[PDB]
Amino acid sequence: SVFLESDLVTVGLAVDQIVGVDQRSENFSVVGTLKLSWHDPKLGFSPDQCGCTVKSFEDASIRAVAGEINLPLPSFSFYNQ
Amino acid sequence: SVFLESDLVTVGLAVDQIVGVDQRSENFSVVGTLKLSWHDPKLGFSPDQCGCTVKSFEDASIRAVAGEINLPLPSFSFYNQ
Amino acid sequence: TYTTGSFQLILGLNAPQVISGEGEPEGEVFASLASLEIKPEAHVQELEIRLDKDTRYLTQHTRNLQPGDTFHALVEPIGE
Repeated sequence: SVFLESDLVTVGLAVDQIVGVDQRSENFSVVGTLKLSWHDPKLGFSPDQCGCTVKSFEDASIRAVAGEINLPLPSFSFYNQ
Repeated sequence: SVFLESDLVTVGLAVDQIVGVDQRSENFSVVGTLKLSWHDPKLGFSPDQCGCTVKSFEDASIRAVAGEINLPLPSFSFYNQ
Repeated sequence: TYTTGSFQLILGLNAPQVISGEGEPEGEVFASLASLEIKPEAHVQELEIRLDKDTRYLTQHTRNLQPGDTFHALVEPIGE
């Protein structure tokens, strides 16, 4: 591999319930779940410095975590939110 | 030029959808896109100090960026917001 | 599985302080890289790039190079 390759991301989405449709303002609301997964060696760590196999971040967006750890992460958004 | 000059700004706006009109309170709501462009040599930088060709700021208003970088920028507002 | 990463290696000769892991360099060298006696295979990639009016500057990052390796590059315009 001379030069570089883009990081591959797996995505999935599920719809649980349609909770409303607005026919005059032309919008609808939905409840569901989103999941992302990717592989990046720059995020790897050595267990002996923490004694753990899983490192976790909670109640934060991808942009916030990327800013805190100073590494590029695949942030996303809803286009018509 | 002996005298100082004003910086030239290019502006554009598009309307996507009219989403509501209130006939008693006399107001309306709209969804669209806005774009600005200008040229300022004081914002220029040298690529060899960052290894990048584009420097970006996200999720911030023009006033916040101007306050952070300590340079005057063309802030704007909606008159009848 | 195997593992990947960077490492720091400290070698000593008749220097018992090395096993503490804090040996500072001293004396005259005694060991050298073995690969500097040989050479490996080649990797080639070709890409097409365009410089627009507002995109006249472009940069690309390369993978890590091991000691002793060589790098070559060339650019040829499509037309005039």
